[PDB]
Amino acid sequence: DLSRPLYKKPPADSRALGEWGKASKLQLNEDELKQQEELIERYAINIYLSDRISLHRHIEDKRMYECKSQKFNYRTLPTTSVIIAFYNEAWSTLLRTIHSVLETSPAVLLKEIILVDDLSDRVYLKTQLETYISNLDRVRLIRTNKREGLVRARLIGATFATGDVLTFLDCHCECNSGWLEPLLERIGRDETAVVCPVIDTIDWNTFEFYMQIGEPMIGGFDWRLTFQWHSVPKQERDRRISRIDPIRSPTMAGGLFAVSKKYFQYLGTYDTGMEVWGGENLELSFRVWQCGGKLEIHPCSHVGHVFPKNFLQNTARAAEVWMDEYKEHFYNRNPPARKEAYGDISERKLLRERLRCKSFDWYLKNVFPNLHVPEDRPGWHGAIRSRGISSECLDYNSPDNNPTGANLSLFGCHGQGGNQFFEYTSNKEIRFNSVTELCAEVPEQKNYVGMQNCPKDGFPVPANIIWHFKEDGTIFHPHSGLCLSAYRTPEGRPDVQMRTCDALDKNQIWSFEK
Ligand SMILES: CC(=O)N[C@@H]1[C@@H](O)[C@@H](O)[C@@H](CO)O[C@H]1O
Repeated sequence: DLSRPLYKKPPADSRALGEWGKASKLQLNEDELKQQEELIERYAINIYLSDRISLHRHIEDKRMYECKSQKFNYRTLPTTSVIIAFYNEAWSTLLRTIHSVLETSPAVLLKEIILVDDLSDRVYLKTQLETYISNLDRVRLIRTNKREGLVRARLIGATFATGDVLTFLDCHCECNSGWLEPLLERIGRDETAVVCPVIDTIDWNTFEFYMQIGEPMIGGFDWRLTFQWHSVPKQERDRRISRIDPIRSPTMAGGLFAVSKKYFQYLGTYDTGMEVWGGENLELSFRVWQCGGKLEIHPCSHVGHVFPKNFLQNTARAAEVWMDEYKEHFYNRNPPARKEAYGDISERKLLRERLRCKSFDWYLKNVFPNLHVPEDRPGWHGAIRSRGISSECLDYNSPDNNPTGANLSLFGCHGQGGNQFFEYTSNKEIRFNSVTELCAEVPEQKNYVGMQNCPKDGFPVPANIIWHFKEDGTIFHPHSGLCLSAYRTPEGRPDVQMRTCDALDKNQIWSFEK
């Protein structure tokens, strides 16, 4: 059986703590509780509990039925080097990862596990780790000489790897059965496919493995370039022939992926000119697809990750290198990004040219067509200042939940976008869209302004979200027949309201500023 792993799991034991990835809870006396809380304070993971769960536990496989009946040609699949970087990882989580890879991966395909110690200071990660891994076939340790960060530690590890395919996992993962074959099968069919497992959550407190059932969500972004999940679009459902086929993802949705080593090297690996840590996968995503490259999530490959209990320079760098004439939509909506030192991108431009990468316009149309791209027409986006109360700007401040909870109001003009950033559209909508596509609306028969999700591209614009910015500075709402007016509450607070129109009233006069 060429599916055989290098080491076999012991028989499953349903009496054993956390077997099958089920939740674990211990009965602890009061000293034991103190010990458990101490380790959570130090590790942000329930290490007390991890230490009592088998390093070799089974995870119950709940994948789509078609996944479990797939056949593979083990003689023709590519080999992989598994790369795991760590910094001060607890013993039991670090080792459960290693044993999990060793026990769930076909021996014929697992060339090596390369552990990268990114300048750990835990004493057990010096001598003791090397002694433990000296007993484990194909497991090697590489050590950095300085604190490199996840990406650069990974690069150092990849440099030592000689497998056909690099598979970057992390230091507190547990692999589902059959996780590897679907990645390697696909890359064996298309060497430019960067293929990601579905990343399931392992509970840091209970160690329950929560498997995503059926169709995963996939990766993209909003116009602040913050990562956002979205559902598989109709175009992608229709392109794919089976529901267990790989799914195209506009951006990477986690840190776990398999890529042909030669192909990763050809693309330039990660962007080394990044100085700050974090957010590096946006730049990588754009580069793979524009330089093409496919980025996929594979529904039959599941890896669990213990999620424990900024990087704007990197995000801006991705925009400067890749986004061409669309970067300004980002800067308009995340103004602090304009102030960030994204670094010298001369070498990156040359790499893009050498690789003959396609445009960001191409990316948007072909990779992320649904997504809405703002216009930000000159003179029609920014802050909207009141003529009547000259210190005040239109301002929408909703709770973090309930993005459409509040009413449009006034607040001191600060020039920083966000709650004061708007876009007047060619479809005559006033969009409040630094975060999501929200459209200013007057509900039927009312005289206040709220927000609601904008219509999808190409679909009817409701009558009650149409605004006419008159030549005279009036913001007229033709459906209500009223005009937007500044006023003060009886208590003195500036506010807005819909009033009968009067172009001689300076409280109904407004202007865009940027
Ligand atoms: C830049 C920005 O969004 N600032 C918002 C402001 O516009 C206003 O909504 C206020 C309400 O408390 O919060 C702010 O600091």
